Amino acid sequence: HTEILRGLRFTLLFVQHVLEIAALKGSASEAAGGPEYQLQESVVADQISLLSREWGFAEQLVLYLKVAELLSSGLQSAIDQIRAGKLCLSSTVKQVVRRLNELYKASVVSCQGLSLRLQRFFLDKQRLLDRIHSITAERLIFSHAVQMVQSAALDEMFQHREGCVPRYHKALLLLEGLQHMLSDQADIENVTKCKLCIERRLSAL
Amino acid sequence: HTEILRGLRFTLLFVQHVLEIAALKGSASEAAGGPEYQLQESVVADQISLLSREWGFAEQLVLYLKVAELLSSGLQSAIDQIRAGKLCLSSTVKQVVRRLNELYKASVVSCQGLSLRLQRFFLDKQRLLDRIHSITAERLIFSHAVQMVQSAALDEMFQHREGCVPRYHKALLLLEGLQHMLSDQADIENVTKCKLCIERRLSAL
Amino acid sequence: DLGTFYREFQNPPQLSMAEDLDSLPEKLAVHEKNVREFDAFVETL
Amino acid sequence: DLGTFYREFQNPPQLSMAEDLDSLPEKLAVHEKNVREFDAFVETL
Amino acid sequence: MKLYVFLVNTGTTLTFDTELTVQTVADLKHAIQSKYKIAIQHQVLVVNGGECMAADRRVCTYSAGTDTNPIFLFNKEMILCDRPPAIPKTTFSTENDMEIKVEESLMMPAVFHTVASRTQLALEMYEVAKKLCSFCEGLVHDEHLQHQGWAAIMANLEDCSNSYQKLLFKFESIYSNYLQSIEDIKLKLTHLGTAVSVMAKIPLLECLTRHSFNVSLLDWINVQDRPNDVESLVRKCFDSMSRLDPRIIRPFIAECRQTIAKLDNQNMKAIKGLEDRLYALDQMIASCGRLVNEQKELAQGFLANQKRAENLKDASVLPDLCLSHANQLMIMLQNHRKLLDIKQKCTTAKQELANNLHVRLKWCCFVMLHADQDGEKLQALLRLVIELLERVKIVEALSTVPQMYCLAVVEVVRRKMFIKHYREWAGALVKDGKRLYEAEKSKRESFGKLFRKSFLRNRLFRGLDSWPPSFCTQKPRKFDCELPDISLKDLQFLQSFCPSEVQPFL
Amino acid sequence: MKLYVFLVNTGTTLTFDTELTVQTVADLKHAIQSKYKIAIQHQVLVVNGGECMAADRRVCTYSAGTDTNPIFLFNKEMILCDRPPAIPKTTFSTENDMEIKVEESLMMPAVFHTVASRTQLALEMYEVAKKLCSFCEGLVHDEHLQHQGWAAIMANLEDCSNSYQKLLFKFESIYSNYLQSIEDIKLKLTHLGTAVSVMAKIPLLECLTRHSFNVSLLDWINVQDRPNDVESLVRKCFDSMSRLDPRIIRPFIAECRQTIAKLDNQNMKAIKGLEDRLYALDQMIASCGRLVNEQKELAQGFLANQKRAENLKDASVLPDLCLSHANQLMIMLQNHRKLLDIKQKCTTAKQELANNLHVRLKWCCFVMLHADQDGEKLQALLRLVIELLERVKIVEALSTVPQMYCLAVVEVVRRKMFIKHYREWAGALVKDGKRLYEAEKSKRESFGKLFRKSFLRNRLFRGLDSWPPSFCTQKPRKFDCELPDISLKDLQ
Repeated sequence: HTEILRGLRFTLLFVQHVLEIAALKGSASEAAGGPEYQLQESVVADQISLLSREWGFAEQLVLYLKVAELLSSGLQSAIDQIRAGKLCLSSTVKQVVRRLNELYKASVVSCQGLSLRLQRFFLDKQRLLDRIHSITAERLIFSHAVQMVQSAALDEMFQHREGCVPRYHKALLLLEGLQHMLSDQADIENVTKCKLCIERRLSAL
Repeated sequence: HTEILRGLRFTLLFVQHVLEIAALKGSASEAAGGPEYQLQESVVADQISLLSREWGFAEQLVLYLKVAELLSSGLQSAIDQIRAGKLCLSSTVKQVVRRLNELYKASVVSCQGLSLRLQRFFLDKQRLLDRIHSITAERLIFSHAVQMVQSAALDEMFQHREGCVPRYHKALLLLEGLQHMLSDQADIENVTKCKLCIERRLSAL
Repeated sequence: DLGTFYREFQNPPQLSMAEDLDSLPEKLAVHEKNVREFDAFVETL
Repeated sequence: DLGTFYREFQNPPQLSMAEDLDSLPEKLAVHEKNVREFDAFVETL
Repeated sequence: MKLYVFLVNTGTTLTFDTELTVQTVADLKHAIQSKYKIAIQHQVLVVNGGECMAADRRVCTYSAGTDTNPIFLFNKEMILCDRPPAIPKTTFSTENDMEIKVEESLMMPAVFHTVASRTQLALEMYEVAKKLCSFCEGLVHDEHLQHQGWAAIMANLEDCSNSYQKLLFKFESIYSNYLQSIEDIKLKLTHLGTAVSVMAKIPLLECLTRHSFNVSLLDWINVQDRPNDVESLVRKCFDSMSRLDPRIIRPFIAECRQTIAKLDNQNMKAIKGLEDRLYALDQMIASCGRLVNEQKELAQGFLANQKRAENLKDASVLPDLCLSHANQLMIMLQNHRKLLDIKQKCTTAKQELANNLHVRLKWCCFVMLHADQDGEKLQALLRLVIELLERVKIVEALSTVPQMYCLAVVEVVRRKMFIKHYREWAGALVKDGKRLYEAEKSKRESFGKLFRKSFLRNRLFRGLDSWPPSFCTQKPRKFDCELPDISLKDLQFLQSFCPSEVQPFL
Repeated sequence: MKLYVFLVNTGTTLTFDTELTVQTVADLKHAIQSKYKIAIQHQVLVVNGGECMAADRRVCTYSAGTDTNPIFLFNKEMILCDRPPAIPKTTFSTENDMEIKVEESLMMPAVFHTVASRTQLALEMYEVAKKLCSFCEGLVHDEHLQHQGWAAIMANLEDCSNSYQKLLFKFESIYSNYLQSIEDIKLKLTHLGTAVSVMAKIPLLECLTRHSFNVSLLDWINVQDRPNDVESLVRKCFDSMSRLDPRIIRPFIAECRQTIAKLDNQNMKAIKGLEDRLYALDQMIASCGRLVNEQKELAQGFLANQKRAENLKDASVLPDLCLSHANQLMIMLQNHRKLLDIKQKCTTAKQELANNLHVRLKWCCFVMLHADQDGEKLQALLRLVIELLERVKIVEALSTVPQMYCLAVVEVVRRKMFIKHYREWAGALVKDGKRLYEAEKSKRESFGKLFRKSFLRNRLFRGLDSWPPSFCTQKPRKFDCELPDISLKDLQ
């Protein structure tokens, strides 16, 4: 037990959480208002975050692609070892690993189905689509998730709402896990600060 | 030093000679000289010479001023004079200088009249002379000494052996007053050296 | 307690997208094939 | 020598003027008045 | 010189070594560790005037404190709750034991030496109580530094109260932030149509995007950075608007009121009143020491007993006088009984003051918790307001940009075209000037060779001696030379095809 | 070391300190003047190919006055003259007058001086005879060195004739160009007055202001120099024409002008028949030396004759006290004078031949003096003729007045007019340009200064980031570019 497949399942839960953040990004973000707020956002914020926001949806589809690829990459090692059998083989994480693999299949399907029109989308100002230089599909909605966590914690430290450290962990600790994706990089430790905050906040949770 | 003796009593003769050096003594390049000279163009040469008939006359007036300025005081001193030269009776030696001195009034007269008559024309010359640098035209004495040595050395051949040696001796005698006009620090000494060369030529003449 | 850090966590640190996007289809189909192999192993599993 | 004389000089050339010596009429009249002593000259001396 | 802290919050004044004269405040907390948990996380350690410093500071970076100067700690890290250490010193029943010893053990008076020893032993007890009194004086200084720390904390509070007023400024800003929010929504409402204008971005441009289609270069650059949100960031804007709801001000206002109450400080001043009396208590204790010195004189008097015990050569009265001296010293020790009595009484009152101070420090830290937590929270709200301003500003900026950058481009295009026109005109005039300059130079050369053949013209000619200024003849450069690319003209044409903000761009 | 070689010019020996190289050639004249009466102007001799030397500095620079330099020059101390002596030999006649064994024994028994005789007095006589022979050898050598000097003199004469040829080539011009000058100077004398009149016709008021008022321009030209005449060039040209009379055109006006043609050339230069006779003289000397070397000994063989007499030891040696026993030595006792005279014959012959050589040297020195210091007059005269050609050229500069003044006036006027018009138009155009600069560019600059942060970044609204070039908007300079104070109207 506690094998490469198990680590892959943990990182796969993290990937699923990040993919859920992405799913909200897929023209589906909502329920961020919480307490009584500037309800006028009904049209204003709607247009602001929807009317021309397909860049985020594309970032989310590419993120789904990245998730499927990462699942395949972890599998090519873990399953190879399991067939080789260097581990204990005392547990049944294999069916769950298969479920994660099917999830990767679905995620890749989503990425391709999106790409069907995202080809012409990227064709719109393709040179502009280029010159991104630094980029990270995770960060694309990680900024949004961190902003949402910030709103929750603004409600929290002033007690305008209640929740748990895990509420932010769903993305911050998601980044904490699978840290190789944030290990040895320019923006390394992508959620280290939120993780440090959640460490203390665990008690209040 | 014979100021009250013969060495200066005869100096009136040298003064008169220097006066003559210009008086009816306007030199020019149109001078023929030598054994002979072609007169086929002598008319135009004299024309070029006399195209400034009064200009040389004015230069002569300026030169004569150099002796006339002292001649005025000599006339002033013609009364109550003191001398002690010997070998004379009834101040005959005094008369030796005073007879020549008796023409000092006419000397001033000529030093004026060599340019005075055409006063209106002299105004234009003065109009020229106003910003024209002055020139003590008496410097032509050095030119006379140079021309004397030059004749004595390089006149056309077949002349006699004496060779106008007395003329160059008189030129050498310029030191008796030809340097009364204005020049540089030692231009008078330079003219005296020219006189020395002319005297050497006279000895050779 | 957590507010001391909440001060620090204000804004998130930052990080040729068209070219990478164009080149992606190879890695995508590669993921598809690795998934097929994974399905093979799972059926074996 | 005559050659030495020409060596000393073969043929060297001749070398605010309205007021540099304009005082001429002054001494001129001075002499015109002074000539009276010689004009008289009752006895030579 | 440098010295250790008073351990003020409880009060355990002590000195330190020479190293601390320049050892940093970090080294200060190190010394705090050196004999205690005093390195722990804590409320504040402070000097006269109130330091509440931090480890980074060098020794001189903070104000001085010494075995005669004020610097100490007043924080929960020692005794987070009331923790009155009791009387370390010995009780005085030995004197009560000595009371018996004088009362009865002075028996067998014929042993004058032993009686004197008892008196000396009584004198021993005297000096002992003297030490006790000194310790009392220590307690006095303890109360001193105690009030000192109380004041230091007070200072902190005022600094917090200063921070409180800073939060108040925020509040005025927050209300202004509430007030400015009145049109900020309209500003966001306008930002809706502004992002609409960003849509249908300049269909062409100088060099299109120039690499630094439906991907609006407006919205594109609106994605030109990693972690921010385009089109006024309204998902965050309404969120912060909630983060600054009137209810927050009300909870914030209540926090402010409590902070004012957190400074009520009624106990502190009232304790001082007692301390003022307790200061007079110190005076009385000083008097106690005075009587102690009196007891010393008694020992000085008692010394005379052992003295006269030797070589007197007189009657038995001297032996009797010691018994009389014994009674005298006994009454002395009775006064001393009252003395040590009031002494320990003072010690008790001292502990009591310490306890009142314990309650004090409790409430003080509570504010230093309740307020200070709320205080930093207010600081956060302040930065949040700064954001509520700056982000809205940027939103309005991009809004104008929907007009601004477009009109700027149109102006640049028209200027570039007319600049080409004017550059052509200026160059043509420059070419004509070069032609005339060549004419002048030709006159110069011709009539100068002629002048080289003129008649002594140096004084005899002028005017054409040179030529008029041919300088500034090389043709001009391009007006608006380095301009962004000409497809801006195509953008100007395309303005109609993207008429979302047509008038302003025109 | 000093030169054992003697002075050829005098054909005699002398001496001086070897460090004389620093002494000047004129200092060399002073040295040869303290005695022998040289002078700073003593002879027509020159250095090298007929020219003067740099005598002022150390004569070593001109290779004169050196330790290896005995006296040699035109040899003016005597006009082909000297005092050639001959060998005195009466001393030998005294020896011949007493040519016998001495009377110190006076016909005593022959044991008297049986190991001594008159050989030494005979030896003294013969050795002195050989001494006179070598003396004649040296004297002949002296005459030969004199011949070498005479050759050097003929060479100097050739160099002089070369200088003469150069001066004649000048004279060719100083004839042909002088003949060409027969027209130029006359015209230079001709039109100069007309030019001076034309110049004085319009003396500019600018010229009146020039020295900073009317004045005579030609005189202003004339008096421009103190000695210059408004027809000085014309006067000098006419004077040169006067000096260009036919007697100057004579083929030997300077008698040298044909003396060099005839004597120093044209088969009259006898130097062609010079050197070989000097060689013939050296041959005569060598033959004399061949005859006279070791000859006194050849006659007086005392060394062997001593033993010869010893072997003789005549039992009747009475007649042997006379020349009969002393044979050829006794012959030498009277022949020494004859040999001395024979040597003196060739010696004085050499001296007289040198006199004849110096005579022909003076014969050429005739045409020499005709050239040196006589035709050199014509030489400087031709230099003057060249100066006269330059004066004619200057006369043309006077002729340059008639068109030069009008050209200067017209060109300056038109140039000032064009300059004024162009500067005014340039200022006006620069003004219109600055007006455009304001109206469009400065307004745009203000709008852009406002446009600070109009977009979140500079490139976002990139465009018209600056104004046009704005060059050429400043004012032009001053018309006519600060000409001289001559006013064109004052010229007008």
